[PDB]
Amino acid sequence: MSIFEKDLMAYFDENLNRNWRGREHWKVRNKVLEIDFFKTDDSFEDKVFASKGRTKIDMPIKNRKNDTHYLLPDDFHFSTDRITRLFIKPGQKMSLFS
Amino acid sequence: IDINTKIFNSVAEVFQKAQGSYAGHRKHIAVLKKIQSKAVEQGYEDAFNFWFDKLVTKILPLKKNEIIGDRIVKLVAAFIASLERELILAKKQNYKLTNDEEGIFSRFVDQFIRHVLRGVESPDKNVRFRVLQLLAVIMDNIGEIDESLFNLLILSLNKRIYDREPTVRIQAVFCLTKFQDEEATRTLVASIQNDPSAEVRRAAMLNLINDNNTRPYILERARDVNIVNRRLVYSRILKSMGRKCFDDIEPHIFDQLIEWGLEDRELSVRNACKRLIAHDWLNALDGDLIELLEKLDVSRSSVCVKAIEALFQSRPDILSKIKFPESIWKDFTVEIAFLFRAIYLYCLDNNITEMLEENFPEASKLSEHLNHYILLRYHHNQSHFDYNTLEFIIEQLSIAAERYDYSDEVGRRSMLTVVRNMLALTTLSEPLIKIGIRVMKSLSINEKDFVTMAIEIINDIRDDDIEKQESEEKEASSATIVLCLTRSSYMLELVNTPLTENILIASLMDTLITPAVRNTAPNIRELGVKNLGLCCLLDVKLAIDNMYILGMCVSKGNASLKYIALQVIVDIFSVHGNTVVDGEGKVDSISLHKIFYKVLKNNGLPECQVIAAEGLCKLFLADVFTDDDLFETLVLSYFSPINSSNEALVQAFAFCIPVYCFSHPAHQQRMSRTAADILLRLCVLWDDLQSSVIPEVDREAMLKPNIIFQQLLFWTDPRNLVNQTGSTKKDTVQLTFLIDVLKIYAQIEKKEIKKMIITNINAIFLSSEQDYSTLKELLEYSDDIAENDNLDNVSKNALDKLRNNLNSLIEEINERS
DNA sequence: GATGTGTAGCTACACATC
DNA sequence: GATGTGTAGCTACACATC
Repeated sequence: MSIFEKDLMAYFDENLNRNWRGREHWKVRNKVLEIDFFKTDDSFEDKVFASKGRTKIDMPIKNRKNDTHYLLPDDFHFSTDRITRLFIKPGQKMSLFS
Repeated sequence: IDINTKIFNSVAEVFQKAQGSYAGHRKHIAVLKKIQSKAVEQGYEDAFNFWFDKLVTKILPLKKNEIIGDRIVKLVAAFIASLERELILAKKQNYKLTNDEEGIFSRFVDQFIRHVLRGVESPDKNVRFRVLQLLAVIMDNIGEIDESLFNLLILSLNKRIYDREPTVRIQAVFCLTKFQDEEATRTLVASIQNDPSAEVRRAAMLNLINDNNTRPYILERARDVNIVNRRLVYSRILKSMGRKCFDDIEPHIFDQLIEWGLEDRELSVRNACKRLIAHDWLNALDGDLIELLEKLDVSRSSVCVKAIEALFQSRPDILSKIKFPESIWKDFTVEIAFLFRAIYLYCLDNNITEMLEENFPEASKLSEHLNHYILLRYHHNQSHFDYNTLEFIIEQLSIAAERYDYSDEVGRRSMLTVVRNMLALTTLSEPLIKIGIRVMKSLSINEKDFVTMAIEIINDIRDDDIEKQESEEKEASSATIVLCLTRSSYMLELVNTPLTENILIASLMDTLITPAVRNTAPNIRELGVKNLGLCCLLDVKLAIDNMYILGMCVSKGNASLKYIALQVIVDIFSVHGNTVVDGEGKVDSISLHKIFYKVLKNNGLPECQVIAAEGLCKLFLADVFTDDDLFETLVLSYFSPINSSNEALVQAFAFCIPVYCFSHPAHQQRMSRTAADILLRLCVLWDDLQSSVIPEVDREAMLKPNIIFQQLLFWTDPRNLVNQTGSTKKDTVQLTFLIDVLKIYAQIEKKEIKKMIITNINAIFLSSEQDYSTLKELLEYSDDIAENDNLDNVSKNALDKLRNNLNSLIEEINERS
């Protein structure tokens, strides 16, 4: 049975390698030339040091902490191999896709 | 002209030509120190500082990567460092300078920092970015500073670490990485874990102090969700530690690290870890392959097989240098014994002919070395460490012996005696029992033979105890029951012929298998079922008569027992299919399906869910199971919020469901039919989850119905079929699904959920080859809701878009023939 | 040998703009 | 959120120079 089952098995492993996470990750996923340092426009200087005003320039406290620590979940390496093998008799394997 | 005006002209001249290129920066530094020195003699010190500042301010509003800004930044950084260099090497040996040099430097840097800080909280991203940038590149060269200026720096930075822009958040750490000697570390440890920008973590990772206290958080990034951030700990951090890994890292973490990199999903991370082992660590230990193995705890590590192979491929030259003279076999250690395993199996797989001839002893001679360690372990009396050391060696040699060339008749018969006397030992640990049977299997060249020999080892071990029980009760002790079944399992794992051919098992079964199934001990019960499951795969009638009892064990059995029982049932169906259910004297499948549900539904035991999940997928793939209601019950357990906590279950379905649909049209069709009702049940779950108010609420523990919908469009899309007959371009599998979704649209209540669907309906695939009548039906349902309901402007647009695509499609059809 | 040099390409990842 | 485009960090080969 192995002949063509082999390739189709090899097809899904390489295609779905990054979708292992499941869940939302199911999606394949996926100028100025010069300055004149002599001119004076110092009123431009006051523009730089302007106060924030209504601009936020900060991160919402929601985004400042995350419980996952942006780590990667434990990987069980669910590949075509782990599927073909039986449960109590790993050596022998069943011929799904037939 | 005025002195003050002359200074400006001089300094402005510098920046004008420094922004053009990096050419004459060396000169400019010398000029600036000159202009400064001229100003301080004329008393106009504060005039030079003023113009310098005002000229730097001109570049702050420039974006990042604006080539001009960088040039000036590097210039300003070089000028401060230049002024400090003159100060350091002067303080070294040259006596203090009469010209108040340190004071001028101290006063200039303090004044400059306070200037650039005036725009630390500017509304502009670029301004804030370039304020930190200047401080980063000049931070090391500041030297001494006033306390108040020190407090103002940590404050402005501790608030910028949580800035809105990542770009500015990066530069915020660089300024902190300097205040690190042991509050600064505290912050970076927090940013390397919670900052949502991979590049901010990376910055906090590479630039962290790497102290004994901070070392765990750094290595933690080995599993960072970012590909780069993982490749770096191998290519950058572990290299920087060189040999300090083996001395200043606890092995349990050490082993975990090497296990991840090798088994990572990205080719770029494996190599980066492989190259660390073969190239860096081998050169760090002067090419001593043994010492390298001494570091990688060979006895306990489970990756030595993976690490060594990558090395053998990375250095095929050292391969020929291995040494195995008869003189050794005296100092054989776990490292050398394992080396023997690693090398021999590698040569066979890759077919290195030259070595196999003389680099390895004959079968007859290897048996002499193997047995030698058996007698030294079991036959005659840091004791436990020694006992383990021998077992490991016995194991390694045994593994190599399993794949030998046994055309040599003397070696085989020699080996055969070694294993038979070993397997006959009662105190042989399970790791050696397993390989022992594996070896004795490779010696028979006759299944019946292999069985006859094995069965003999079992019955002898049985009778030995029974005959010893003859004092003054015709059954072996409990312990003996474990040993016989442990050997019976592996022996049966290798038989591939019915029971009618081998009568000794039917005796063995009535002897110890079935009495174990009825035993009062968990472990023995679990073993009895395992052996029973191995025998069922051979004789079908033995399985049919055992379907009921097996299903019962699952229902009323504890976690462990129910664990092993459910697996057997899956394999029985795998080989025989439906020949063991639904028939005279055969159990009805409806009862078993109910037993699959209760486990799949069961959430108190997660691991058992995984098997029910994995097992059922396999059976649907094999086309033995065909129950829409059951298959529908599967996908629900994927999206359900109750199973989100079972990490293993999610990855199991995430891989089996996509392949199942794309495999065979009938499989995808089964999704299409039952892909609408599932969406409804899930919408209700999300609605009840979001609305319900409970302390234990994880409303984010479920994909929103819009995402879930896109998912069901993905699997039902006929373009994703692998066969692609060419006649599948007209497959109406996806349309019929959407029609079924539209027919359910009337049953959802929340407007938000309704929109979540309508915004994603256009992901479908329409073709003129598809069945005409089916498109007309899809148009009328879309036409039915297009007007008869109230729509959000967004929902109408998408819906209208769909309709006109239909109408534009019917235009492509009828006008034909 | 190792050490640079230049050139080419690659991919996951940012930010830009609407 | 969906885009198009830019960017970071490699990764490889041909090479010199000592």
